[PDB]
Amino acid sequence: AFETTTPPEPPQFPAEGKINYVARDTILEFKALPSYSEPDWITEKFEKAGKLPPLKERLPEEPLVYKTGNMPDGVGVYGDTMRHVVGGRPEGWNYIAGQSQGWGGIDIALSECLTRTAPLFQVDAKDTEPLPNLAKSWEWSEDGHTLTMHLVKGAKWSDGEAFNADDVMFYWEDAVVDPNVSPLGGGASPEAFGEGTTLKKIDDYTVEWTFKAAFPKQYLYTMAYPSFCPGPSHILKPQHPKYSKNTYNQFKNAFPPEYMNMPVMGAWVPVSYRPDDLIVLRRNPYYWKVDEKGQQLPYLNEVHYKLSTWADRDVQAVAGSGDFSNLEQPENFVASLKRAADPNAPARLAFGPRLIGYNLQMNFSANGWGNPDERGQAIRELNRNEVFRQAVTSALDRKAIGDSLVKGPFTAIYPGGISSGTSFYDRASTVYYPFNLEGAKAALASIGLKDTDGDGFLNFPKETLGGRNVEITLLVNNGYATDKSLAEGLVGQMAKLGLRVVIHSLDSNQRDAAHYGGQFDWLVRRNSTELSSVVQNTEQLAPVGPRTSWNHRSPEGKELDLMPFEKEMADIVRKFISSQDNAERADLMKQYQKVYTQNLYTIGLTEYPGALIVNKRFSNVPQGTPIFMFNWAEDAIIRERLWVAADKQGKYELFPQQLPGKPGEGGPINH
Ligand SMILES: OC[C@H]1O[C@H](OC[C@H]2O[C@H](OC[C@H]3O[C@H](O[C@]4(CO)O[C@H](CO)[C@@H](O)[C@H]4O)[C@H](O)[C@@H](O)[C@@H]3O)[C@@H](O)[C@H](O)[C@H]2O)[C@H](O)[C@@H](O)[C@H]1O
Ligand SMILES: [Ca+2]
Ligand SMILES: [Ca+2]
Ligand SMILES: [Ca+2]
Ligand SMILES: [Ca+2]
Ligand SMILES: [Ca+2]
Repeated sequence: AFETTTPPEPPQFPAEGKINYVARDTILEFKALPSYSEPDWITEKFEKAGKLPPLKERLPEEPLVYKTGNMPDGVGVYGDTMRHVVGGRPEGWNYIAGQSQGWGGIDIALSECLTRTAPLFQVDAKDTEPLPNLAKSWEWSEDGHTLTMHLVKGAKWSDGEAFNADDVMFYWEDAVVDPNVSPLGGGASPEAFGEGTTLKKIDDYTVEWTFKAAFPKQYLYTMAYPSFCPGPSHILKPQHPKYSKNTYNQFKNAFPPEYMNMPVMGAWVPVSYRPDDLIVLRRNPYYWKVDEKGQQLPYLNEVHYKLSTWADRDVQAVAGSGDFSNLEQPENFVASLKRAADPNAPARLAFGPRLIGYNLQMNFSANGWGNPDERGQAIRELNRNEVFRQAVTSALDRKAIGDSLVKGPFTAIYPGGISSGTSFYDRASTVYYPFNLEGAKAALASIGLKDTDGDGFLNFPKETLGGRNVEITLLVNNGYATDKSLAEGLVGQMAKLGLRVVIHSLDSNQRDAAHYGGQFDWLVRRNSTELSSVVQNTEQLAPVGPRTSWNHRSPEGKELDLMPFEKEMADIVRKFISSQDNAERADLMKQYQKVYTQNLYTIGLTEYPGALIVNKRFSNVPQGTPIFMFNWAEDAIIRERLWVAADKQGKYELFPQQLPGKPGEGGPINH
């Protein structure tokens, strides 16, 4: 019906950053050091004044020790503030109940996981085991169905309470398993860990996973951010409906933004908050990570999250008032590159591979996800028709989509699927539907879509919705110029095709709620880690479970109304997860890409590289760090390991020589 080909090779993109590829165990280890150290004011103004227990006590028996060999600039010194600028707003501190803290690094910093994957951009292999984090070690039984997992022994919460299997178990049973709780990120359903996966407590520092599959090693990546971030059980358990008189909404909102010093396993603790202004975090005294020389991390004493816009993060990182940006909006590229062109610029800018992608996602549930009306249901039915999808992708002039964001060598013709920047990507396996408006018009006419009332907009046949003009509801994020630009352009291209598209502009919190709830026909969405890395949240590549897919979920409780190609992709993804052979895995992903792009699981909008922007005074920033691969750069750069030379240090501390107070109190502690 259409003359499909493979996508054209994008312009050669050098002016990048090269990664220094290292072995997995070059970064950290767990061991006891002969002696430990911390900032002198802690020992002098807090420990000597009674206010805090000595360092050796508040640390695990074997802390997480960062190795100097992997440190880009070596061991650091204490001091300074890391100033972030975010476009998000805090909902509260209950991460495990699906509350957002404002993004742009704050939840990443606060919610430490069993494993860690973002620093893996620098590891040579893609068969690589995620790094040990809160789970210090793990072993597989001979059969490969049981995974014993050992936790950090002797670690404490920012408040002094012990960290144990009870906090790990509280998350599994009362957040993941509990059908009434939805952890942050939207992908923490029990099936994300495998259909039929069980987990049980062995002792205070040992847990045991039981998997249906033999060695589904890919699930260790799911135990990283955002899917397995345990919360303080001693604080959250008395507020949980299963253990109290609170509703699930009462539990979700039990710790609002005004509640200070929320127990965390993270490097910094929230000590101050002003609505639509700022969140201040001070170093966690009970932090369980050290360098090889015994200095307790983080090196940085303070973190700021300025509550602004995502565009203002770029503005501020190049102005020098903000210390970090993920330059990801092509509308912002030229302005930022001009400022970066000055040798006196306070920040450095480095582009990486093309890993930022946008897809048009069509809701494929005809079995009632998001409780559709007659108009909604008729769109679900068009969405599931392969001819309708083929015409929609053919009506898109992808060179015009790319130019509308930024001219030059940034954008690449993106038809959907695995990003062109990933090693798993095969151009020969990617189905490209070139721009063909006339063929697309004819394709829609072949499925009964004709303009009957002469207003230049295609009507359903009289047997469907009374023969009224087709109207599609497109869900978009308010927070970004790119999402808005893409949404408007799409409406314009669909108009030339004869289809009437109505924009549904929502703020990030409401958008995510409307997405995961199924209350959408179509949606503009920036790709998550599975299309940028494959190995991170692999379960999200296909509808392997009832809530794993972003565009095809089933209502609670009902079976998945899978189309044949979805069943094919799910078989390809399940095979990949349990595969131990690398060549098999590489071919499974050529197979996957082919079924995806030919059948149009999603419809690609565009793809381009982003740039990491970091203030020049920071040391230990890894060379060629991507803005997004296994996670966002905020996690990948290992912020608790960043430092500033004493002679280059800023004077930005709003609570100098202060520590976090007790949870629920006013804020920090002096004097
Ligand atoms: O946090 C660092 C980041 O902040 C800004 O982007 C944040 C983004 O927030 C909302 O994201 C929810 C997102 O959740 C899911 O995506 C993943 C995969 O599970 O979950 C993690 C984040 O929770 C990531 O590692 C993702 O790979 C889900 O798949 C998806 O539908 C949701 O959109 C989102 O609503 C909103 O667009 C943003 O505000 C910032 O832009 C980044 O540069 C970076 O600093
Ligand atoms: Ca070393
Ligand atoms: Ca080096
Ligand atoms: Ca200091
Ligand atoms: Ca927490
Ligand atoms: Ca009409």
